[PDB]
Amino acid sequence: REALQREGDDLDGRIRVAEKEVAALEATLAQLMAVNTNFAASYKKVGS
Amino acid sequence: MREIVHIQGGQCGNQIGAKFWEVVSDEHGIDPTGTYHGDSDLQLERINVYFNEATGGRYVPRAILMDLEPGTMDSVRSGPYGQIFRPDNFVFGQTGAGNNWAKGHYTEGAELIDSVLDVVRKEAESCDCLQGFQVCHSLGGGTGSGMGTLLISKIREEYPDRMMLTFSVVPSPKVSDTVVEPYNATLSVHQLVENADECMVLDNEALYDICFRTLKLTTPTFGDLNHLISAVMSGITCCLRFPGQLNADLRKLAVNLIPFPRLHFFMVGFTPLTSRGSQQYRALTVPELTQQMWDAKNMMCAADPRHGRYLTASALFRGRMSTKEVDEQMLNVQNKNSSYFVEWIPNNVKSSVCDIPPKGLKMSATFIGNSTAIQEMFKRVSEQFTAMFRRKAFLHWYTGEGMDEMEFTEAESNMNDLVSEYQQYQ
Amino acid sequence: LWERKIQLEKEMQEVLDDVVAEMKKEIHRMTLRHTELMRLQEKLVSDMEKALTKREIISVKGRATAAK
Amino acid sequence: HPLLRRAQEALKVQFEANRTRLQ
Amino acid sequence: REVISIHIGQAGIQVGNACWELYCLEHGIQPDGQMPDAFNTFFSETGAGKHVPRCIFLDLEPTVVDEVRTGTYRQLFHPEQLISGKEDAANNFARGHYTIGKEIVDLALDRIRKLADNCTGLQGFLVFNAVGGGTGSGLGSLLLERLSVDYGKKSKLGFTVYPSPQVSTAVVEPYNSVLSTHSLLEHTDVAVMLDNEAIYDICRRSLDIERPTYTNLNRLIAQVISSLTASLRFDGALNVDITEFQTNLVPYPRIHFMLSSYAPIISAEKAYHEQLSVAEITNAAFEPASMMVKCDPRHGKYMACCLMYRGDVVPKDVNASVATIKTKRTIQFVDWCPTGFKCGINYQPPTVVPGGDLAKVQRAVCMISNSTAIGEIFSRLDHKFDLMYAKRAFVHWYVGEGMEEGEFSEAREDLAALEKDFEEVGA
Amino acid sequence: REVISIHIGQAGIQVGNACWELYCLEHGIQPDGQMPSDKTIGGGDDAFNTFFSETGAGKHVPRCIFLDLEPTVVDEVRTGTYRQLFHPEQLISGKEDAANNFARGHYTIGKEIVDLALDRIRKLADNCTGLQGFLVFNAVGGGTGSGLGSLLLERLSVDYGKKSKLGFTVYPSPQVSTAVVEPYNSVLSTHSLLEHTDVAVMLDNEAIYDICRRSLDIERPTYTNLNRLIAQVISSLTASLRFDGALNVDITEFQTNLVPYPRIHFMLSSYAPIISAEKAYHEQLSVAEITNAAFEPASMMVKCDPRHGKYMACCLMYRGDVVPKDVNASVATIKTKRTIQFVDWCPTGFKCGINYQPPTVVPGGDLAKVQRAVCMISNSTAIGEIFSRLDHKFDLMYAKRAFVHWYVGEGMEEGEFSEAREDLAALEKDFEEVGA
Ligand SMILES: Nc1nc2c(ncn2[C@@H]2O[C@H](COP(=O)(O)OP(=O)(O)OP(=O)(O)O)[C@@H](O)[C@H]2O)c(=O)[nH]1
Ligand SMILES: Nc1nc2c(ncn2[C@@H]2O[C@H](COP(=O)(O)OP(=O)(O)OP(=O)(O)O)[C@@H](O)[C@H]2O)c(=O)[nH]1
Ligand SMILES: Nc1nc2c(ncn2[C@@H]2O[C@H](COP(=O)(O)OP(=O)(O)O)[C@@H](O)[C@H]2O)c(=O)[nH]1
Ligand SMILES: [Mg+2]
Ligand SMILES: [Mg+2]
Repeated sequence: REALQREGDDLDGRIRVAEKEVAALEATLAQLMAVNTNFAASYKKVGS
Repeated sequence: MREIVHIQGGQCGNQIGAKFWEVVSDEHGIDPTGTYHGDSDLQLERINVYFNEATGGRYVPRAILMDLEPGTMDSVRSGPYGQIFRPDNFVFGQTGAGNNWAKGHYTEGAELIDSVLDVVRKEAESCDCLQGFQVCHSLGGGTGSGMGTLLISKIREEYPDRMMLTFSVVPSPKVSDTVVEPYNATLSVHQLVENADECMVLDNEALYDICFRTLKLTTPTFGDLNHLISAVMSGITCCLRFPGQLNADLRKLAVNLIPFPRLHFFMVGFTPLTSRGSQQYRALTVPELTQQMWDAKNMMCAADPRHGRYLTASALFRGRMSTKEVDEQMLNVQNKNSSYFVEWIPNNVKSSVCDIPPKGLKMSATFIGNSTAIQEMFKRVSEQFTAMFRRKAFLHWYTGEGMDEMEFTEAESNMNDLVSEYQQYQ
Repeated sequence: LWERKIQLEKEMQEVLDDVVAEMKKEIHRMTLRHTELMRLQEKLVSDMEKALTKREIISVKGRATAAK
Repeated sequence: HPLLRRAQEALKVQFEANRTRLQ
Repeated sequence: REVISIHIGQAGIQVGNACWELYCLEHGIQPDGQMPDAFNTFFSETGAGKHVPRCIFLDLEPTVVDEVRTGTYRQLFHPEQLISGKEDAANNFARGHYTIGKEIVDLALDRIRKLADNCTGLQGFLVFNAVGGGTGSGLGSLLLERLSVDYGKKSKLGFTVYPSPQVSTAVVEPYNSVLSTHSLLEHTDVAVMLDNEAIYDICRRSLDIERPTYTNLNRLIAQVISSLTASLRFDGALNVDITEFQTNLVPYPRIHFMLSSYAPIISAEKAYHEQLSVAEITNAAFEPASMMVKCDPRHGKYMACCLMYRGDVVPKDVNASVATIKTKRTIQFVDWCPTGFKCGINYQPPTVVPGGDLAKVQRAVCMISNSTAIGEIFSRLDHKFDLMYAKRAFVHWYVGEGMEEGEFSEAREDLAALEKDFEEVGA
Repeated sequence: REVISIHIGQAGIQVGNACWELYCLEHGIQPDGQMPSDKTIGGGDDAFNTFFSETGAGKHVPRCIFLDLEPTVVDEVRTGTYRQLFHPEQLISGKEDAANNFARGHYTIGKEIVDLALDRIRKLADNCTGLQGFLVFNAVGGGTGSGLGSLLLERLSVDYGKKSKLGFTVYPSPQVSTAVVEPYNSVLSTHSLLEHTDVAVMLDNEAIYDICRRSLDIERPTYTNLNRLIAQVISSLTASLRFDGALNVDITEFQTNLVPYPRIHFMLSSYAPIISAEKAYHEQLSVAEITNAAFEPASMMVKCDPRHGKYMACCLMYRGDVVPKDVNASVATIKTKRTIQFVDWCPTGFKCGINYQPPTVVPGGDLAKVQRAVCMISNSTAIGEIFSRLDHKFDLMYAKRAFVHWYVGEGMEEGEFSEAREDLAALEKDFEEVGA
């Protein structure tokens, strides 16, 4: 009854690292779209 | 070059696949021992899509049988053409799911599925250029539903850019074989909606109606149903093998049919179907093929298309024809039935031709329609699933095996918000 | 004496035997949440391939602009 | 993270090829 | 793929006596165990050319088992699987359960263990007893608990000869049956009841037998069990196994009591003339006149039914007959079961058993249903138990054996709760 | 590689009479010292080397010394069905009885017969070419078996010394007993047996009665029934030298892999399957269940529960056509089995000897013709309980000086009584210190 609670605590920790993974994915994606749109705008503007 | 591995899940899937292989072996010209005994060389020009070469010309099929009881394996081996199969891939357990989606998605697949993924990996990197996967199964059972859907999820997670063709015998409750068909079917479609990429819907009610009316059969067995299903099963993949005046790859069909990502359930049909006493008294022309092909009492589904709308249709002809004639017939149909076909997709029908017919027939054709009628076929199952779910019947056999009620409620919600888009686009 | 032994046994076996059901429900629900973790990983994979395609397309676009 | 590096390495390769052509 | 058969008390032992002589000739194995792999579910190959059944016969009184030891199948069974006590349970639940049971139930368990060790792919157990007497009730309610606490996860198909309302040989059945049905409710998984009066009426009507002894009855139940296990022994176009059956039928954990039926239960003179086919054999099975428990299917809504077709039956006429029976308004299915049929088929015809009036037929249907009609069964047996227990009659034997006066009350309340459950799920 | 046999006492000579019949049946020797003229040979001309020796013309004679004082059973053998087989001189019969008296067996009468049996032993050894060891068969609960047996053991240790000795000795049961003064003889012979016999194998009358009652289905067994399966056990032990064994163990493997300390040599014995004709062909004899029945506590020739102790080491001799994969899997199952527990200092403790000869059948017997059989000899630590219980029986008798005058009327003092007592005490201490 308490060993299953120990597994629950392990899954609590895994939920926390999942939250950190969510934060990292969000940061990477947001930076990706921002840099990409600015770079594409630059190369659609300069050659005109 | 282009490639399709075959996987046969469960009892019904195994039987359908076995008949399918006994059909393709004939269409390619091999004896059941495995060697080549045919007439032309265009048979063996491109058999690398389904076959593998052994030392001695013994051609084996790129197939993986799978189940949980050894009985179906033994039956398949006992039947003719059971020798061509490679003995290595006959993966099976011993307990059997026993029509228990829990025992096909959480208990027996907990262990047998690592082995089945090992076999499918062996087969996948045995070839050079995989094009897609093929699975034969039935969502109404227990070892073809959970096991098949978890296999589909594994393959989707592994190979992201190799699409799957799944041939699903959807349980139509005019044929009754088990009581928990709507527990299994909705919970399988829950993942089939999002994971697989094409699903050909089949059903025993429409198959029986065909064998009663069109074939003029008195006592048909399951062999006749499987032989009929093999027609579409081996006609969808004929442009891969034989040369055509207008090719149609599997992704050609995917793009030409699937308008939106969430709508990949198609209704199939085969033409010409004829009884032994009327084959002499009918002729065979392309207009006859078209009118028999589009007749609603010929589709192998419990969804009359007059109740629905053809979002995108596709025709696959085999044999020497005239492409102007084919296009004229399709535009005639799309101008005549000018209410069913959707308005914001001009020329909803895509045709294609191939230069080799099925063995014996001078001409033939296969029909694939993405009609929106199937929302009735899926509501007909969702309401039955809810009918049992309301009073909590037959549910502890799943709950006691780790599966909460959240899964059932989410499955019902997804089945609801699929027919939602069907109605929205109807 | 035999009566006292029987009473002791029935009490000790009535106390022998449901919160573990709800705790294991939490365990399985969090297993679902970590299937969602795998979903997050595959979303990362999709964003990675999208980044690759965007870089390729923009590089070819810059080459085309220099050509024009 | 390392997964970003695989995309960054491809970008580096394409820029290096461009620079060599320009050289 | 294995199920092991345990027979308790005279009724169970004799039912197995008919059942095994049926199986031996159905498989082709002579009485003394030799052919002149389908037997693997029941017979195990031992030595060379010798087969032994996976069964144990058990009783307290020795002469009933001595009948088997001295009959014609004396070579067949393992000479130890024929257990014998020393003194009869005397139709006393307390005596069979507590006093005598301890010395022999441990031996029974230690033999079941080695039977299971000899087996590899066990599906489970099939047990035979009658809840009217004392032996098959007390020993059954102890052995079933022992197996449910040792193996636990196995399925124990209990084919119980439930006592009939009017016809009743014993006199303490209203006590013995409730004492058994306390345990039988929550230790087995599927309990197929049978009623002597109902099977008497079936024999009287279909087989025109006006002096139906126990032998013909026993042959009939043997045929039912053979039809149940044929799907595992042999192959068919549409098959069914123990897990199949037992998770398809049982809706809730505490509702599992089958109603059994068979067709064509027809003698030779009528079987040579009257024609037979699926579309009328199925309706014939559903008719109340041919249901094996003295119950009224009309009063109770059907919850879930299972059909099994031995002999040459294509899977389409079964579909047609299911349609043509679900279209009849006389029988009402439960509201929440949109589909309530599980059909299974085989490729072997029933084997005519020499020494009986049963026909040699092309095809046969065995029906096992689960329906709320059985509520009146429990209600009426509990009523007559109340009749006997109002004045504390016959309680002195059990009290002297050791059972107090309060466990009768707790078991009676358990039966009342069972009846309440059936009423609630009927609603 | 011959092995010689010594049978001392009425029990020993009866066991020999019921065991040399098994040997002469296994090697196809007619019960008059010859082979049948027709070729009815299982194979080989030296499978009988270990027990017999051809003399000019097919006249084999066993390598047996049947030594006993009181001549009522020796001459029973002399006039029995084995007359032209036994050597007329090997059968040594004295003059008078030993009468449960270690004193009369070891000092008074023994001294004038040990030097008479010793010369025959010497002649047999000199005739032998590759002598392997001694197999002693005796009863500690009597006079000749205990007294004369211990004297012969001591006077063979003083002479040959290096050679191995396997002593099959019977003890009294905890409850079932025949002789009244048996504890005295048991302890006195145990002291001598401790430091002389290399490997001691133990037998018990009730421990064979109850096996013959629960397995062979005999409610009235007897000595002529016990001795047959005792012969079976010794044949299972000795078959490795005789017949071609794929994984065979000579006599020295017992001492090499089953005697971790020289003091510790006391071993339980088991033999499977003990089955008769009625249930033989109904049961299936497989290396899993025969081994499991071997290691169950209900099939041991020594009445003692192995649960109270820890199996120090074990040897399993397999006869018949057995493939080593199944025995390896079986010993794996045993290592995974819970009830029996090992001392943690022995990680590998299963010797698995295998031969290619199926067990034999004697006409008029109880056991039937079977494919394979197993003999399990285990050096456990439950035998300290046996010794302690025998000692607790001995203490009550010795406290009141009962029966002591009969002993002390001969050369026996009380000093050796006390020293045997303290020797058993030291054995108890050793076994318990082995402990965990
Ligand atoms: N089908 C069938 N039922 C039987 C047979 N013999 C007895 N019964 C039923 O068993 C019920 C009561 O059980 P008993 O007759 O006491 O048999 P038992 O339970 O084994 O009791 P014991 O005599 O102690 O062994 C009766 O009501 C009968 O209906 C039989 O041979 N065949
Ligand atoms: N199992 C078995 N035990 C025997 C047999 N004969 C004697 N015994 C045992 O021998 C014990 C007593 O020893 P004795 O038989 O008298 O042998 P002994 O040492 O020669 O004694 P004496 O004849 O007086 O010289 C008894 O307790 C029996 O248990 C036999 O044939 N089989
Ligand atoms: N085509 C075809 N369909 C079959 C065959 N056998 C059964 N079926 C269909 O399969 C459906 C049920 O699938 P099922 O076998 O119970 O799935 P499983 O229990 O998980 O293996 C039924 O509705 C049958 O109509 C067959 O041999 N051929
Ligand atoms: Mg009885
Ligand atoms: Mg003597």
